[PDB]
Amino acid sequence: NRVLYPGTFDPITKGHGDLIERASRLFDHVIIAVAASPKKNPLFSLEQRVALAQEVTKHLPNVEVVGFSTLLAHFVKEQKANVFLRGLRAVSDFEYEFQLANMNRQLAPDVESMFLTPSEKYSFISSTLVREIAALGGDISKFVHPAVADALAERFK
Amino acid sequence: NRVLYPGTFDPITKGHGDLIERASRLFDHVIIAVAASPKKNPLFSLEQRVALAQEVTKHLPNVEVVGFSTLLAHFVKEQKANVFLRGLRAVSDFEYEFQLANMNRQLAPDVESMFLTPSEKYSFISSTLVREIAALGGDISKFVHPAVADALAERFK
Amino acid sequence: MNRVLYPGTFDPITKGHGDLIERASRLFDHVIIAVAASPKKNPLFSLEQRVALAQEVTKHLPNVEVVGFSTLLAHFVKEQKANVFLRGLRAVSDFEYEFQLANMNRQLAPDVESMFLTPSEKYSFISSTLVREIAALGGDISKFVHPAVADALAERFK
Ligand SMILES: Nc1ncnc2c1ncn2[C@@H]1O[C@H](COP(=O)(O)OP(=O)(O)NP(=O)(O)O)[C@@H](O)[C@H]1O
Ligand SMILES: Nc1ncnc2c1ncn2[C@@H]1O[C@H](COP(=O)(O)OP(=O)(O)NP(=O)(O)O)[C@@H](O)[C@H]1O
Ligand SMILES: Nc1ncnc2c1ncn2[C@@H]1O[C@H](COP(=O)(O)OP(=O)(O)NP(=O)(O)O)[C@@H](O)[C@H]1O
Repeated sequence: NRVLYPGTFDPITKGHGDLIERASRLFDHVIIAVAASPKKNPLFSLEQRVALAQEVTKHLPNVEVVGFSTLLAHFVKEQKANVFLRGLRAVSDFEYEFQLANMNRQLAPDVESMFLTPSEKYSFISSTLVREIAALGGDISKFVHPAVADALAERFK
Repeated sequence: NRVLYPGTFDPITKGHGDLIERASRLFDHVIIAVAASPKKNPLFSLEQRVALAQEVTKHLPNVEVVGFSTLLAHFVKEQKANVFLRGLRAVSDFEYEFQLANMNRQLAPDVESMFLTPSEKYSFISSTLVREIAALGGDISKFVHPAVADALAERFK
Repeated sequence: MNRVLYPGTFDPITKGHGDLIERASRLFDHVIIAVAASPKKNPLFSLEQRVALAQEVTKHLPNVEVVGFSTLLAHFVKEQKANVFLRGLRAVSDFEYEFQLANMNRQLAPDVESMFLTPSEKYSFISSTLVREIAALGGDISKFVHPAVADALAERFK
């Protein structure tokens, strides 16, 4: 089993990292697929986001980070993954993932879509929230890895 | 009864199409009112979206297609329609249509708001999803009419 | 003893906002309307204008003040020494976003409470986004907004 965890990860947070720790324990191979997502004007470049996700995850031997800008249903076949991993924090996540799962079932029928929910300690962590707090000088050290905090710190001065 | 089905239809999809076939069977006159929707930066122009919706409903005699860029509560009067038709796919749709209907009740008190839910076969189909998949060269033929599929294909080349 | 801070974008302030302000003024000693600059929303009215509009609609309430701000809300509520946030819940969407924002503020401002009101069903559907879109198309929005705000929309789209 090779699982693919796709997202924008702008930047990667302790919310993502918890899911990755749990996936790392359940599957033989975990690939973090950082989506380019140019139409979201991500705060960080694809290169940095890949780099932060690597730094935050280097300590896990069966976890890899890779960037992509193609259709997710195509990229998963290029990585030879048979499982999608997504996280569910709230009903808006569930609805969207529910629809995307039915959709990817059409585009990539041999790929399962599976979901995890967060630990209550990380259920509320948003990348949009971390970005908006850091841009106004709020402390985001409780929601991200130190390297990411350091990155946010540098990015806004 | 003259029912008015307003939407952005960017582009019209098999989910829209299912609701229209079912409405045409239920009401004497069905108008598809295509909204300009400038705040949505539509992939297609209002003219193309009208042409597409008309092409897809060509075979239904009690169905007409019209473009409009005015307030919906004014346009429905200009069309002398007494019923709104809207679709409900998910809690997100339900919330929004619920708010829009109490709002249209103030602006157009003589117009009913009514809802259909999609066949499970088209429940997951989103216009936004169709657009984002076509933009990355994923096959979207199962979610749209052949003319619409061609129109997406041409739109990114 | 209780100083409550109601933060929002207020673009523009609405009768839905107004009901909550009315109900809160009856409930707390001091009510502060904190209007966020919200540049990331490309607001229709300027901060200066939104503040002024929010003031005109609230002048009849003595324990209510209006102030604009563009700093972090969790810093700003401390700066106002307010001990409770007021937010409104109209629908599941508000509830999710507010639930997530309250847990986040609990981390940034642990001694500030987050509390919620739900709208009277007569203002349940009123949105600033809705009022703006209707006015921009010349609809009558007088039932959703105070006369000063209605006038402000009409002129802004002319
Ligand atoms: N704190 C979290 N806990 C559990 N799952 C999460 C969490 N944050 C993000 N995710 C999930 O993991 C995936 C990747 O997240 P990501 O794409 O970076 O965020 P996003 O959906 O674009 N929105 P945002 O986090 O608000 O910027 C999403 O499917 C999310 O459902
Ligand atoms: N597959 C579908 N089945 C039933 N109703 C739908 C479907 N797709 C869209 N609608 C409904 O038909 C109406 C017009 O939709 P429309 O404005 O074109 O899409 P939208 O509002 O942009 N949503 P989205 O599909 O996320 O792009 C709305 O009432 C919708 O909820
Ligand atoms: N009619 C209303 N009734 C009760 N609370 C409301 C109402 N409208 C807005 N609010 C709440 O008051 C707060 C401030 O709102 P604000 O951000 O300025 O508008 P908004 O939430 O962006 N509305 P909209 O832009 O139309 O989606 C939020 O917690 C809102 O959910």
